Amino acid sequence: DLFTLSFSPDLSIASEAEQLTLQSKDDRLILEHPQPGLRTALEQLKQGNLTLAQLTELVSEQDGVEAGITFASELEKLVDLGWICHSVLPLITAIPIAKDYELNVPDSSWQTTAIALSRFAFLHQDLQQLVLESPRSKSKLVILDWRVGAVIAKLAQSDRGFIFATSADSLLADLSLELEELKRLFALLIATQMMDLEPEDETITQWKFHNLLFHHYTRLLPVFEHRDRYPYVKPVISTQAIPLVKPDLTALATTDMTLTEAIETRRSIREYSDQPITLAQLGEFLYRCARVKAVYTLPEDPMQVGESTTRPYPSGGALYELEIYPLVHQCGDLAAGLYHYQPLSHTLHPVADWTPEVESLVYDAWRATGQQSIPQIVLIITARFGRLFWKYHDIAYSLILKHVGVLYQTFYLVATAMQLAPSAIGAGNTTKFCQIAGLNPDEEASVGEFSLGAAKP
Amino acid sequence: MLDLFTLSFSPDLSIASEAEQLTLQSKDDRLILEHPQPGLRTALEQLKQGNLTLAQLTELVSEQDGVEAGITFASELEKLVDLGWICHSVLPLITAIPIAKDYELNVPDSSWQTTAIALSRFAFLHQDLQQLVLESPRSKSKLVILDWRVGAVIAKLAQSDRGFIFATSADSLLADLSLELEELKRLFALLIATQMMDLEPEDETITQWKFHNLLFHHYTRLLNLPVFEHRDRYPYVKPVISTQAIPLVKPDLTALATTDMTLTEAIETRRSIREYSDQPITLAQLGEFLYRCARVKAVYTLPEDPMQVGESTTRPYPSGGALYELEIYPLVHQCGDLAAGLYHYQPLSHTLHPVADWTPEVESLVYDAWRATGQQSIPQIVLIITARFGRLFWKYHDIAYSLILKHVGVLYQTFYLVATAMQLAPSAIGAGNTTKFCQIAGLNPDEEASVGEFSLGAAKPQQQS
Ligand SMILES: Cc1cc2nc3c(=O)[nH]c(=O)nc-3n(C[C@H](O)[C@H](O)[C@H](O)COP(=O)(O)O)c2cc1C
Ligand SMILES: Cc1cc2nc3c(=O)[nH]c(=O)nc-3n(C[C@H](O)[C@H](O)[C@H](O)COP(=O)(O)O)c2cc1C
Repeated sequence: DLFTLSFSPDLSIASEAEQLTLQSKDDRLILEHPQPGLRTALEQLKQGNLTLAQLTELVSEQDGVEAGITFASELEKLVDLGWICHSVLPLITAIPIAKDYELNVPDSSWQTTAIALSRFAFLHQDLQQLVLESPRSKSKLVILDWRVGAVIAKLAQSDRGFIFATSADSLLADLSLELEELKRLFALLIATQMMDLEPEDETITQWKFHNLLFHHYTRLLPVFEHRDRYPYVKPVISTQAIPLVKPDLTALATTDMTLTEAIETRRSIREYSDQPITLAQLGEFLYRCARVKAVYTLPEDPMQVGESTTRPYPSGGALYELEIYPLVHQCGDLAAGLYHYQPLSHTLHPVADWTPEVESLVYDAWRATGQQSIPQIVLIITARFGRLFWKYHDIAYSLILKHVGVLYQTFYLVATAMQLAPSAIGAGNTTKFCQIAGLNPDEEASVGEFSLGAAKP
Repeated sequence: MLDLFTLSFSPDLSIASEAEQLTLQSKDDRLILEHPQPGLRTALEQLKQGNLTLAQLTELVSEQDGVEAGITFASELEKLVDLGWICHSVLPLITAIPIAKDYELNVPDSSWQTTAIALSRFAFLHQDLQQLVLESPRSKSKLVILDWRVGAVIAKLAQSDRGFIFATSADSLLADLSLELEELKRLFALLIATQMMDLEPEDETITQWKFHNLLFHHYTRLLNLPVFEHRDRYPYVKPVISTQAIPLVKPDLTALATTDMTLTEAIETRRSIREYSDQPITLAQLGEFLYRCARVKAVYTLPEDPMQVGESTTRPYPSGGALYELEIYPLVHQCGDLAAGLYHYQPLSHTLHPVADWTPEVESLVYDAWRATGQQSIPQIVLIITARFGRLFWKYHDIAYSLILKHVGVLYQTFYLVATAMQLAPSAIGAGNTTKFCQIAGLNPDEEASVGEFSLGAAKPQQQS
């Protein structure tokens, strides 16, 4: 009914003696002794030349009408699972990217109604194809003919109200497209949620493109090839090393504030004592929150991770990709500047001294925290992306941000148990930070911030 | 270079013309010219129109104010290029618009024509206002596509193999589309100068990034106060979903303040536990757990917020802007005094509310959690965390969703530590299908959606000595 059907590229088709197996990651379909007409039709689906009506004829022609009716019936189950692509050749191919899949071809009325390309639709290069995608679609459209890119260019260039009945004459003149191809193309674009039929929205207005795209893509064995580039702790930045104090955790296991007290007492504190936080306090704080407790090689892993660490917080895949850079404006036995915390040696390493660039990071934290007392220490959290990205496809960055939160709450509770003044910070300029430190922004970048000062009695 | 392209003022720039002064104005910078001479004024007007070259603009100034004034004009104009005030165009094809200060366009060496190149994987086309725009998180420019023939060129570039060499492949582009070789060379020079092309066709530590991750990172890691206009639509707690309400137990927190596990013990003992006891977690345990982690402790109106937030709550975890946009849906496969199904936790009344009973759809959410935690024991309870986006999006521009995800983490660690103090079996779950969940519950995915998951069962006691 209107499109050429074909199998998803994600689908694999193991053909053998006696059996035919159709296979995705999720689902498996075995056909034992499939009849010639059905086999012929399954081959033409792999080619992609044909309509449902034509595929049904192939089955019936050899296996009879009941077999063909069964085939069409059972084939729409596979459409639901996202196994069937719909194409308008030679222009475009819709590929499902989700289960529970459906294409409602719209009413003829669309031709006289004002429409527009969705503000969430975008074109980009996927592998060796141009693809049209949207966080609002269950499909990605592979652009086969460059003349489709010309059509989208004109749609985006049009005014708010593009009406196909009055504006299609331009598209058909300059580009050598027939009216029936162009009508089928628009029907697919509407069916795959790339078009707006109401130019107005209601609770979709509130979303920004980059947020909805990220949410969509993250809410659906690999080898650690670059293990030597992204080791379990970062290679030392500076030859200067300031050793930090180590508290007696066995003593604290019985002496420390209770978990219930820590949770119920926890506040964000932005006003500080005149006496800055001490180096001894910073040292105890970091040991309790972020140290390397052990180093182990997992004896089995086929992913070839090599060495990994255990730390005082949980972390997706283990791996522990975050680093901590204490930016010191005021501290006990510490000159002002940017440091890097080294969690295995339990040491600080100077990264940069107090310049105008480093001061503006402290100003941003101060401004972000309501201008309610000059920061003493700001902990800038960074992520070494290569430590995690190899393992996680689309969810790596969403894991990282949940790790920042995991760390924030750990900082909050330990700070509360030490009578320090904690506050998370929502924003920060990563390009400014990457420039101050030595960092390639693609390799490592700030993803979180946390202010820490001495609290008043 | 300013000679290879035609010049215009950024659309973000505004030009207040008055009897004796001329003011050029962005959000950041302000330039006042007192008694500017006719030739300079004429040239500044044509920059606002666009479509003239540096050479032509210099002629306009010189024609009326003399050659020295024109030389001065061209010299001083490259200061404005640095501030992001000047667009560079290859008419009638494309116009590069700066989106950042400290702006520079290094037109590449002729060598690019014989070198293998490719469109950046981070370059993307989308509809901005009434134009098609090419953008990248790796660029300081956005290119407005003026001619559809540029979209055809990009379509072919993306369709090409790893190694597209202009010297050997440009013949196709020039044949089918009516473009001249000099237009096409200028276009490619601009695309290279604005970071839309790769000259090392292989990358190094940029390969590892997926488009949606790099875009989100760049936009979230970069004025009058906003108003909470839809406060009534997004109140401090969600309106009750079901009439059935199962009340939950409330522990003595004053007693726990002294009797509970220490914070150090909780942190040092915390483990992810995926294997469970035969006895499922009880309703009394679930109730104590949620009270300690996620209840509304107080309701207050802030007496002088100008943002008109109205009522807000305090809870056992911190939250960006306060506001507390998250909800918790306990999905119960096995529990003490609770039939299997999906519930919603109500943090002010401290009650559970049935959302959906045990269907094949609800079972597949439990299967996904089981599969995600290694298939190491059937889940007992899975806590699905959701976000009511309108509670937060009004206040935060580009960072709202990154705050939400940090809140999920904040909650995960709170769940982990309390579970550890209660001797329960906790584990965070990295992924989950929001569409499937939104369908099972009653939810519009644009209004509210799952953003986190956490499994919780009864732990074994067990030994090792
Ligand atoms: C954000 C986040 C997501 C996680 N996702 C999963 C998951 O999908 N599956 C799983 O088995 N464990 C998950 N975990 C638990 C980690 O795998 C665990 O912290 C680590 O592998 C081992 O540390 P632990 O045993 O000290 O918790 C997650 C943890 C965090 C912080
Ligand atoms: C992810 C996150 C980001 C935050 N960002 C900021 C911030 O930018 N500025 C600020 O003053 N407080 C920030 N906070 C602290 C909250 O404002 C605070 O938790 C809440 O306003 C008051 O609750 P509390 O005093 O119990 O923490 C943040 C908290 C979290 C969890």
